[PDB]
Amino acid sequence: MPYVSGKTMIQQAWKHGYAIGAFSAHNAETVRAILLAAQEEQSPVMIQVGQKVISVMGLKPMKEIIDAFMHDITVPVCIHLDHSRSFEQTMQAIQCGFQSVMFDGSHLSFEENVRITRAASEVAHALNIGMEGEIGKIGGTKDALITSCDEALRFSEGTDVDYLAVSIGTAHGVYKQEPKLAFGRLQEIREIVKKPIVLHGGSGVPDDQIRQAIALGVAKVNVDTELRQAFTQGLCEVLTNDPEEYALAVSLGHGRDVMKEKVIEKIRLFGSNGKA
Amino acid sequence: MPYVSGKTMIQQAWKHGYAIGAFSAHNAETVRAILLAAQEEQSPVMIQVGQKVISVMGLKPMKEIIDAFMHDITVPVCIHLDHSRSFEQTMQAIQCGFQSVMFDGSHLSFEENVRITRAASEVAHALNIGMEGEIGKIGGTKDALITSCDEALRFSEGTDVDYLAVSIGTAHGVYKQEPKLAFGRLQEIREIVKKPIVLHGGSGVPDDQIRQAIALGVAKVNVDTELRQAFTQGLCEVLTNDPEEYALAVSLGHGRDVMKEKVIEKIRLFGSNGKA
Amino acid sequence: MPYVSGKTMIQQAWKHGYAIGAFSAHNAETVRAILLAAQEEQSPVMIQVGQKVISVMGLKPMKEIIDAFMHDITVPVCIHLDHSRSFEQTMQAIQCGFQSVMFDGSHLSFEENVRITRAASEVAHALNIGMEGEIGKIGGTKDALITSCDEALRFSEGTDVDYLAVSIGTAHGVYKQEPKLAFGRLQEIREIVKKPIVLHGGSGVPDDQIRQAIALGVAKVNVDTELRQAFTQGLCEVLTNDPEEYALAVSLGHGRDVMKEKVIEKIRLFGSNGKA
Amino acid sequence: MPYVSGKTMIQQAWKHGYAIGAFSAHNAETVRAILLAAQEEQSPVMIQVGQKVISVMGLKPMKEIIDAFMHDITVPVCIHLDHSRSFEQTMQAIQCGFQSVMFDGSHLSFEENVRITRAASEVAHALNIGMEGEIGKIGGTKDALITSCDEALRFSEGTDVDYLAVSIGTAHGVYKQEPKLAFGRLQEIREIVKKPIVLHGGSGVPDDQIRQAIALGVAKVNVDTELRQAFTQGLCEVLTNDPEEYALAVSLGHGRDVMKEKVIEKIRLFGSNGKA
Ligand SMILES: [Zn+2]
Ligand SMILES: [Zn+2]
Ligand SMILES: [Zn+2]
Ligand SMILES: [Zn+2]
Ligand SMILES: [Zn+2]
Ligand SMILES: [Zn+2]
Ligand SMILES: [Zn+2]
Ligand SMILES: [Zn+2]
Repeated sequence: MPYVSGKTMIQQAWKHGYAIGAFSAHNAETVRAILLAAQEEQSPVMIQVGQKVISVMGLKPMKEIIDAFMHDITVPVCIHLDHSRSFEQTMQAIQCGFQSVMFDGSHLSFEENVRITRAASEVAHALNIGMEGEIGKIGGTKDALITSCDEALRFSEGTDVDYLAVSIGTAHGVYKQEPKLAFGRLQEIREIVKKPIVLHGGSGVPDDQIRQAIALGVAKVNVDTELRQAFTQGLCEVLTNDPEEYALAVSLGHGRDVMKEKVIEKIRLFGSNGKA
Repeated sequence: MPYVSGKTMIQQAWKHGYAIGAFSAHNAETVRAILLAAQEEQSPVMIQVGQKVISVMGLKPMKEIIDAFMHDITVPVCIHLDHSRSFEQTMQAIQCGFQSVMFDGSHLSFEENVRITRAASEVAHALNIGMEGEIGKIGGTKDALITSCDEALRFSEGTDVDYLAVSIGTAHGVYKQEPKLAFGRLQEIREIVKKPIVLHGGSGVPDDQIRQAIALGVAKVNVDTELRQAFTQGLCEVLTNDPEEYALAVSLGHGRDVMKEKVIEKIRLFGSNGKA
Repeated sequence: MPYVSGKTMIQQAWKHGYAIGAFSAHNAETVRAILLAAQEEQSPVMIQVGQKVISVMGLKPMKEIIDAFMHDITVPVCIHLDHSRSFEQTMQAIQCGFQSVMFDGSHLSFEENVRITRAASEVAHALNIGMEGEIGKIGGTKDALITSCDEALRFSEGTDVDYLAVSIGTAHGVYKQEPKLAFGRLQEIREIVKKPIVLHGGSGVPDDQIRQAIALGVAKVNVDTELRQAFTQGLCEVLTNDPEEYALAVSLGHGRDVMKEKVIEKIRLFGSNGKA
Repeated sequence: MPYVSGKTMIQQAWKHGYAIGAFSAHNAETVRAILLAAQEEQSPVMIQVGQKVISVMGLKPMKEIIDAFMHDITVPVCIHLDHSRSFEQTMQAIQCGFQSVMFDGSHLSFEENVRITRAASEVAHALNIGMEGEIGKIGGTKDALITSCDEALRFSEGTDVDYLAVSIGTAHGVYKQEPKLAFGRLQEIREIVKKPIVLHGGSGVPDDQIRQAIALGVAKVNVDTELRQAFTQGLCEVLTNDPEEYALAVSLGHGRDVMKEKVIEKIRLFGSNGKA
């Protein structure tokens, strides 16, 4: 019921200078952890369904699991398809009522990225769905080559995405060496592109930086690994202290609770607590 | 879609001398493990939703998770409420379309057990739902006091349950000492009561015995702990060999696969493989 | 979404001295007419699904049609099964989420009426569903024999229904001769039984009387025929003025609008306008 | 459940030389009439939801009403959006799971018609949905100007529609003067375009012609008015013979039955009877 468009949700966050957390879920406990956190914090949230889980559980199943856990949830929730490299898949998530989608054409040429992102964005706008795209390949944890201020402009204008993902120092996974953001590029994009920014790979970015990025117009911070670290630090404590504990409400329940904490941390860091 | 009444499903198993496995699920992977096994084995199955999971996830959520994973499932599935000690809860599961239910009044006097089991059985029959009850307190892992052949008769006649759970040597949890069934009582009940029997606490019963029990009219064997042992032997192998593995598709995916095996084992032991 | 228990809805009406209209629907337009009226009048309402429509369209279909028209409806709606003479049917409507039900055992002996009404009421209370029963056969349009004040008491106490239907001068269909209510019996029942009353066959009762009955504790007034008169006075005006008008949005659309008026009339007469 | 893609359904009809009837529904009875006919005739069918009903009942409601009446239906059904002049509306029907859609750009220039039809067709193909478009304005009941064989080719190639609607002598409504088809154009299109054809305004086309058109590659015949004529010839017989008949199961029930006949007529004429 309290499913809110992602255009609406990112825009509000932007206008009022907070970022919304995009928390990747992989199963039931994780979905619930996320929804519990947000509710306890009176915070709007995005649940992210990404390519990894999609291959395990499936698109449609995972939407339905999220739907199942929304009964006592009064705060704004938006379901987001992450890193879709397929128009069909983008079209599928729309069809089962995702409230936001991201078509990632970063591995395609400028022309082709733009052509498909636009096609998917036209559909999303038609049905009131937040639309994300990416310009600039974001890696996964050796000179340097970031995203142009101009590339961004043209991409944004050509695709009419609601929120733009740029490559700006983040990467996917447990960071080897503390990275550093191009706060400068962010400044320029803020002024040129006049659109909210998405930071991929915010797991492992120092808090200082995150809040600095949110100040330069970042309104969506994706969180995946940090949450799985926490969930796994839970499974472990229990499982390596007592391996003969067979109650999944404890072993994975403690995985959940610890991950619930991690979300609340991030909600606060992003400053959305209070904002429902 | 392929949800089949539990009256129908246990009766067929009984008539044709196999037992259906009642596999307790606690989350998504577990639900899927069960459904994968059954499908690979062309076997009808029961998914059990019991009081423990209900307190974690909820009745309605867990039914909806099962529904979500039924898209590619062609074999007969029945959803079973386990060990309900409440009429309201029994009525709730009916309302969201469980295909079987068990009201456990074993902790109530004969009169009160019968009165409520009957009330719930009247509702279940009305909407074509398999109905289970229990006479005789089944423990959880010191002289002896089993279920009377006559108690059984009166209980069965008074309640009109479809399948009867009797206390006959089983118990809930990791068995301390290899138990032994009253195959004799089973013989008498088979002849007197003329109704299928449910064996609670079949996790840890030697195979020989299980097949012997299925021969004396057991048509439903409940499996919970053994499945969680397996799922936890999975989480562990991965997690204690590599604690920095943060991919839940691996750590809990291997929990799933190992548990998928355990189900298939039991399906075969119970002899339902082939029977869709 | 805005589906409200009928125990809650009739009780509020009772406490605050208004009656809720129970409007029988037979198809889409009729369902919508009812929902449109109520919404325009900020009034809680009951949609009644009765034995006639059930035989045409079915229980489950008609609930789903009502569900389909609830998208823009913000006021309290309750779906009511009317004149069910079957436990199975009563149990079916519960299972697909009716918010009120009536088991009519008026054609059964006191003992049997009470036994089944009680059984159904136990289920309804369990799942928070308004429960209605009837004592005294209400006819369908020649000395006299109404409902006892004492019969009512015992019936009410034995069944624990939320709202009681008594035979008090009403009848089903286009009234041959202006009838007259036993306002006296109503007075006694009000004081003895301490429970809301349902008036069957309020189509064709003079307004004066209706408001008088609502004053003596009637909180539910059933409306069926008057609504079908109106809907048919619509189909006719159009169809007999222009028989070659083939647009169902006009011929049956005007059936709808005229019936929308009739509802609003009744909402006002019953005094629920404003009460959401 | 037995909802079948319209690409699949029209193609089979084409390959095997029958046409599928596209029957416009406006309410419950009409939906049911259609589904009853088809089922009695073991025939695949298309239910059409068009702009008129959409303004009365709404897209999403009408899909849900059709869903509600599909419980006992074993034959192939496809839900078709008719004469959509909006991308948003086309995208909406996809989102609630129509199995076929028609974007009508006949009132747009060649370039713009093609551009939007293509955009919608790309989405439809992505989610396995039959796609229809129109080249050549089809009127609604004075020299002559039909559809070019070449216009058709280019349109078809540019849009990749599954089935093409051409202007070929039909028109919407009660035909003033018996029209005549360009069977010749049909011949040419059959050979050039290699795609199934849709005949709009088949209500009032002599049977001879219909079967002749089906022979030249027409695989979809739209029926609306004839069905409403019949439904209204029903309402009338009853209503003008007895105006004081207030039972909607009779007055509109007889509207239904008569319309059920009309469908069966057409199913046979189109030759789909038997083909499930
Ligand atoms: Zn990313
Ligand atoms: Zn990325
Ligand atoms: Zn047990
Ligand atoms: Zn037990
Ligand atoms: Zn009545
Ligand atoms: Zn009555
Ligand atoms: Zn047309
Ligand atoms: Zn047309």
